[PDB]
Amino acid sequence: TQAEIKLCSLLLQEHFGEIVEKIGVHLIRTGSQPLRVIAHDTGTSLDQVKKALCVLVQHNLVSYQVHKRGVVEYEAQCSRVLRMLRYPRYIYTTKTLYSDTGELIVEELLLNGKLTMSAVVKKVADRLTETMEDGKTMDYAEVSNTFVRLADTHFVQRCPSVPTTENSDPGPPPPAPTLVINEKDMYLVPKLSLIGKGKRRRSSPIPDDGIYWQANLDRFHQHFRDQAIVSAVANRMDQTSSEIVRTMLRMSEITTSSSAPFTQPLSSNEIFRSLPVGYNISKQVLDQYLTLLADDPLEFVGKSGDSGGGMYVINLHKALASLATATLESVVQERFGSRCARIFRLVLQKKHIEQKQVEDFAMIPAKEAKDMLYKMLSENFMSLQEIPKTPDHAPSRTFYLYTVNILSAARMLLHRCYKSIANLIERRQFETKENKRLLEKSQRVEAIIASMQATGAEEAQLQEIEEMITAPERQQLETLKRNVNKLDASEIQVDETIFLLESYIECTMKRQ
Amino acid sequence: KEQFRETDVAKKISHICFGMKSPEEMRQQAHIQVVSKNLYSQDNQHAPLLYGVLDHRMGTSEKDRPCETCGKNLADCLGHYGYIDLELPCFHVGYFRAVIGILQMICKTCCHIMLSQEEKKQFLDYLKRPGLTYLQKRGLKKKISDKCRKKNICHHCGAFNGTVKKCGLLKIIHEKYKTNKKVVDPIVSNFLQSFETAIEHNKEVEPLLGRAQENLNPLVVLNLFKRIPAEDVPLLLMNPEAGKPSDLILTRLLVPPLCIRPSVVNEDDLTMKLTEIIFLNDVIKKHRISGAKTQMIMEDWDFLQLQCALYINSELSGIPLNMAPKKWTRGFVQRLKGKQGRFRGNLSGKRVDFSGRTVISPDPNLRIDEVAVPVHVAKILTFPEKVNKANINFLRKLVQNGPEVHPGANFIQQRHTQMKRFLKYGNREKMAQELKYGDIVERHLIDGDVVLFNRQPSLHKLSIMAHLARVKPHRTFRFNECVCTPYNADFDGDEMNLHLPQTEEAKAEALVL
Amino acid sequence: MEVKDANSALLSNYEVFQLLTDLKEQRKESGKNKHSSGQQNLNTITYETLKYISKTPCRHQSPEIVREFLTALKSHKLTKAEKLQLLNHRPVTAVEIQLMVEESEERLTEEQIEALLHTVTSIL
Amino acid sequence: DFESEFVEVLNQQCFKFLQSKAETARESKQNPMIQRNSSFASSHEVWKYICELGISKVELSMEDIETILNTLIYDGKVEMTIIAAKEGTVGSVDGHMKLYRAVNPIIPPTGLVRAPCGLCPVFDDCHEGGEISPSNCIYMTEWLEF
Amino acid sequence: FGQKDSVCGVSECIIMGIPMNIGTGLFKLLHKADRDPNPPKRPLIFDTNEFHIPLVT
Amino acid sequence: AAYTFNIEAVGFSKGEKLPDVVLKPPPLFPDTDYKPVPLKTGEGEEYMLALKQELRETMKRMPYFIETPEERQDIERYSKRYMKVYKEEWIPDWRRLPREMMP
Amino acid sequence: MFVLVEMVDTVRIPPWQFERKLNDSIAEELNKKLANKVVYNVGLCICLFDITKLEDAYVFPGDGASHTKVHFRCVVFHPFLDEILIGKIKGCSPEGVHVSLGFFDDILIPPESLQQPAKFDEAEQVWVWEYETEEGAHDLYMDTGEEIRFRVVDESFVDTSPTGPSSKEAPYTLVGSISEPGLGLLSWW
Amino acid sequence: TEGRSRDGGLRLGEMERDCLIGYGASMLLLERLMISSDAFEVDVCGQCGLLGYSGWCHYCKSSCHVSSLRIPYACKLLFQELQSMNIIPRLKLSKYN
Ligand code: SF4
Ligand SMILES: [Mg+2]
Ligand SMILES: [Zn+2]
Ligand SMILES: [Zn+2]
Ligand SMILES: [Zn+2]
Repeated sequence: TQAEIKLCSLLLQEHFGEIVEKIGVHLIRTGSQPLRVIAHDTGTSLDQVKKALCVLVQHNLVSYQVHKRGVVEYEAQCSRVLRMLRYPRYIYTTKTLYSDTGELIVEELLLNGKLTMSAVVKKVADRLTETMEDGKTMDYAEVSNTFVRLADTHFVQRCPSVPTTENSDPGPPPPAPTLVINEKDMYLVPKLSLIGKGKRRRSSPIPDDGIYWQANLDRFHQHFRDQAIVSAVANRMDQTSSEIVRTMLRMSEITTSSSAPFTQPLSSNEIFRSLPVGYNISKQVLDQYLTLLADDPLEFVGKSGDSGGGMYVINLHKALASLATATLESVVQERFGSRCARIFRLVLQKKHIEQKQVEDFAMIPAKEAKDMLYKMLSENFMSLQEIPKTPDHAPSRTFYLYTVNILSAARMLLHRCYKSIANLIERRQFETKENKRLLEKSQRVEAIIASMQATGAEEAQLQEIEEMITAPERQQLETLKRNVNKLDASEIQVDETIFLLESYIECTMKRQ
Repeated sequence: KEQFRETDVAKKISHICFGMKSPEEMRQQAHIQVVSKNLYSQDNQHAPLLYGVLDHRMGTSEKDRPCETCGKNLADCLGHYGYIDLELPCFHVGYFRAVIGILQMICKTCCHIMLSQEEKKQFLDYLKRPGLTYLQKRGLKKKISDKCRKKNICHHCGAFNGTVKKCGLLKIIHEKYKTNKKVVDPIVSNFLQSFETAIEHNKEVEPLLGRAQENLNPLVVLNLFKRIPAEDVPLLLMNPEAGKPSDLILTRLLVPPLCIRPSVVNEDDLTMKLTEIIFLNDVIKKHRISGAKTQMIMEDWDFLQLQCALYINSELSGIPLNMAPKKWTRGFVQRLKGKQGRFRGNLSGKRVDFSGRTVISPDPNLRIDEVAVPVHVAKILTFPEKVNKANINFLRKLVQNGPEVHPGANFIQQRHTQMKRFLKYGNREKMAQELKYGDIVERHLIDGDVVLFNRQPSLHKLSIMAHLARVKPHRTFRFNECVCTPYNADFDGDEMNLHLPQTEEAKAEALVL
Repeated sequence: MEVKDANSALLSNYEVFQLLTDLKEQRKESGKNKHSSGQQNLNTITYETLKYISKTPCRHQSPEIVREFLTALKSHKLTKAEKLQLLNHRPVTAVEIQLMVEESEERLTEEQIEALLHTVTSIL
Repeated sequence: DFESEFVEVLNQQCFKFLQSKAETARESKQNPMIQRNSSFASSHEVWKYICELGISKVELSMEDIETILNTLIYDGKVEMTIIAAKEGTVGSVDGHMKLYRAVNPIIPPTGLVRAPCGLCPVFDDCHEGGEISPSNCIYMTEWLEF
Repeated sequence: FGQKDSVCGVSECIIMGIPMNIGTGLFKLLHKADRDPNPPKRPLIFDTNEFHIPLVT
Repeated sequence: AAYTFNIEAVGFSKGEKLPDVVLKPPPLFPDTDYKPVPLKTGEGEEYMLALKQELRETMKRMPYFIETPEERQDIERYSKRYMKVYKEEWIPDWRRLPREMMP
Repeated sequence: MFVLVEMVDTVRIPPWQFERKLNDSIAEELNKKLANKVVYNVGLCICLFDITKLEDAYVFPGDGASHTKVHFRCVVFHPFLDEILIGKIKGCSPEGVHVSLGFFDDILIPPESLQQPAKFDEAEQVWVWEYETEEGAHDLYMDTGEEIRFRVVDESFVDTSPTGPSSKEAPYTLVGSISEPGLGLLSWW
Repeated sequence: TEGRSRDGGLRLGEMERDCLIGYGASMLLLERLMISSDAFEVDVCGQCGLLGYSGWCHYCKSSCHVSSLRIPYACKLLFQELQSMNIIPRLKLSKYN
């Protein structure tokens, strides 16, 4: 995971600073370490180690346990640092499913890490004031009504809570309070009667104290997997079948695990009732749809039942295998061309094959077939087998069977995606560093135009910035801005490949 | 205008942290990329090519042609490296016994190490104590490989991990799909029936599909070793500051400079092996386009691995019979080991000059701290006496006597000039008038120079002492017979070595101690 | 060689003038030996640096001139590097103190700029 | 090989016919099960169509289009469904029938190939300070330009 | 393993060509030059602390 | 010249068409046939591009960003105090944090 | 534009100079070694200022010369960013106006920082500037080099060393601006 | 070289080195086994530990850490034979005093 350590170094250096990313990188790299050896093996002062560990544990980036003799051994989560990259997709999906208030709630959560309900609704009511005008203030109640709608839908959950020390070992305090996660009060919101209005930033005792809220990222990953399978069905069969699949996943939302090989079975009688009322459909056509999606060899659905008429399940691991296989063939198609993607799908479906068989099946000649075979061997997409005749394992006396294994190639593709995003972040930071002088000069001139713009802004000063020598390099500023915008957009859009690969590698594992 | 460069910093060397380079630091070390295969050009000029081996941007190996971006010579140039880009990765024949061990300790699927969290917490804490030596790390690697080889299932991904063992010269096999006489597991049952299209168009697959397992080639173990998390690397007992697990598979290869492989030995064996590695790289790069079979590709790849393995070590055991060398060549190990290698041959005891060897014969008329050096040896052995104020008038006479009369000199060196004017030619009375303070005159060995004196099987520390020499006409070293008891000399044709120290600190330490 | 401090103190050009003047006072009693090109480098850089400084307005100055100059200039809310340039260049008009002082038209009023010109011309 | 310059027109023409039939069946929109049954095209009807087009002088045998349609499937552009031959015009397969329908790919092209890092041929030689560095690449300088 | 080997021992001091610690290498010699440690400093005229109270509040 | 390995064990039973001797090393950046697929745009995909830039400009001003101090600065400038921004300091919940976190 | 730089160094005092007091010999040997050379990250050393601490004089084995570790300070031409200088013009170029500063030679003015009403030559060497009322397009930067006044806005360090196997660009390049009002030649303001 | 017919010169064996250790003659042993056999100046970079040339480390691309260092030629030959084998010796130089 050297690519993961490099990417986590870049993300911590961007979103927290330098003398915190040293601590984060060391905790990712070596592992469980007590507090004094984080100080000694890095070389920084102890107070900076304390501030860095507190700002990491605030955002739920490092965990801590209690061990023998009373030591506190910290430990960073590499996956939680990597999920800092998907924050604009989280803020966009909460703006999609909800209002701007639900956008700003998840924004304040992902930015502060842990907040109470009162603090986050105060900050949302404060920040909605700039979005409004003409005397209308935002109030706490309608923000809280969206906050409880998020808490009901489980996008937002409560942090693991402190134990009651009057009931749990009264006496001397332990070195660490030993937080425990309670399954009960995750989504039980504390009631609030305190209402108020947001300040307009003029520049001229807490009931839910200790109850902190964090964004539940696993629910966002479940919603993203839902949208992935829904768009897969929407691109294969039809829009109505896609809406039926969306309805089945919506009914499968609150009733199953985020990591389960098969979800709850659904009776078609309640699939019919759960559809939004805009569709003119019958029971029999719905039965046809379900039994023709069960006819699919991609098998997104399974029968798994006979009682109650139409009993239907949706598949999770087979659907994620189909999506990961589509990603793995899409990258081969775009890297080598269509005639090589043909060979990749051929070696995929026929599970084992030889060269003459590829040349016969694929309608691709010699010196162009084997060329693409060997290019895909040099990139770890396609494994050999070498069934041996003798135990000498000599190449002269054996048969070589091409083989595509989806798991190792998906891990390889994930390893390439991490290093890809790391390289894009490198290029963005290099361009900003080499043009920071013109950047700060532009900051100066926009601070000049910004000051007294509302009052007494003569038109002559607008020409005096254009008369200034920044105007030959406004071409360079536009080039820098479009380059930074394209690199940030690509840094966003590689995460769609990362999530579809990471879901498959996550679901093929048992953790026993 | 001119950049401040000075290096007379006078640090001494302290300790030598061994390690290994990644393939992408070899690119940062080397100067040229060796891609060509012919040594010298075609014509009569006999000059080497521009991007092959024997390129003189890798230093020089002859007095004629200097190092080709400066104008300074063979005697000063360290030599410089070039790198060969291998087309397909190969195992290193030295690190292969460690590649097997790393593969036996980690999961072959998710690339974590197969241990419980508690045993990792045990061994990582045992790696924290001070005073951890190399004996202790050698024990701890076996104690962790034992608890890794007793597990068959992964505690992290859940997949199965069979035994990994060496199945010959530079091949690694992994038994993932072992069978039993019991109820067949699903994970082996799917793999046994996955051979459908191979069974359809071939007959002999069907008996041989029981012996099929996972073949680990460098294309796969280089892929695996890139995914080992850096938390799990010290449990493989590697210091991650001195090496990485990805570095044990070579995919780029340094070539030694010309001062390590002399072009007139014609060419050294390492130059031939590097030429053959470049040739096999071109052969595979052409057969990836010309559509040769997998038999020819894998055979050539095996050759690429066998040539690198013979490049590093030319005494392998399990060499296949159609691929062995015809002649015996010095690899790097065979120019390290042996009786005439680097260590035992050149580091431990090395030959010295300013020495002599003559038969001894007795002479009691000398004092006990004098040895009588013959004239025909004292005209050859010289001591460099720097000119100063006390002995200018002595060294003018010893320059005027030349190299043939005995109290004379053989050379002369100017102050800030390192060239030695040999003192036979030139009107020597002109060179005797041009002596400045600080010139170095290599005078003959005269009466009173400290010289060392040694009988060859050196039992105790008085087998080598220092006498004050005196020159005498006959051809034997003549010392007093009272000194025969330390040397255990016997005057029956015995020879005793002479050593003349060349530095005033060496004279004084010899004379006092 | 090793640098403990790349920027330890700023220097007026009068200190460097006095340094090269005192270096000239004890030099050239024993000529170069042609044993190294170090004396050639020292002679050229000392000579040419003193020849450049000898056409600057840092000649005819003294220690106590700089003392009273910083004394009279202390009460004007200026930086170190601005007082350095004002000491070195001897400005005589107002167009160049607009250059040597950053945000001249925003910190310094025109009467303060004229008082600054008078303060500079009154001492040097 | 039969010919590599010749299959390049059949692999497009069969896809045009299948996409035309899927277009007509989609614009039918009467009964979606009946629409899906009308989406399946016969293995024999497509042979009768291509041989009626008559681009080659050599006669296009049915067993040859039986493998030409495999290259249509293996490019990920059509499926294949095997049913029993209860009813059939010819019955080229004894007791069974082969059907083909024009499909679309499952997902858009992935986000990895949108960045030029996903298509690099020297990807394993790129590091921060080396020769091939992201701060001085050519593929990004071409990619960031237009 | 990357095990770092010292060159404090005698035999590797003989190999690496550095003078060893036994014998006439246990101590260090100093020259008794006519020297003056901590000589008087040339005065700074411009940059002292008394003339340069900082600008920012 | 002849080799240590037999060429016949590699191939070349005719003994001709040996792979050519390369004069110049290949260039650092080989020309690729293919290009990246152009990016996805839209009214939803563009909002993430602006929100991601808002995250940098916000989190650099938040108190969680531990500033690195300025070091060995050459001169102090009046344009320097335009750069320096004082910021209020957050306080950790000491009940959730262990005891050794206290300064 | 001159700074003190506190440096430490080992000074090899040869043994024929033992008759002379050590402080004078250290100053002589450091002036023979640091003068007129560009130290990589601090600038151009003019001459020694003083010696501030002088440690003990070791004698290393194999050499009779006494080495000693010297704490000293040295004056260095290192003009900080946004600083006004005056200097002569050496010559004009298609890349810009090469400005001499007495002892120091490589101060380049780019065309993008020249004064904006004229930025181009008529395939002539000498760079020009145009004002409408007087001296239209015939004003010029004379190669005799009357004193101009510029403003350094960039400095660059390259580590000029023999790149490649062994055994002329300037290591201290300095780029200024002239485009501000009041700068340029001293004859213009 | 080796023998009398090549005008070769004698051999400080493995036993005369021991006898010179026994006297404590440090500089004589240094002079014999380095200066009168094979003297050679390398330049070792102090940061990366690799060898360089002319006060310039090609690896790091800098001149601010290299040091002059007297070394036998057999030792440099050993170090370059080891770097060719991808066993890297990284010479961490401390200091005098
Ligand atoms: S950094 Fe450059 S060379 Fe490396 S993957 Fe990206 S585009 Fe390719
Ligand atoms: Mg005898
Ligand atoms: Zn060279
Ligand atoms: Zn495990
Ligand atoms: Zn280095």
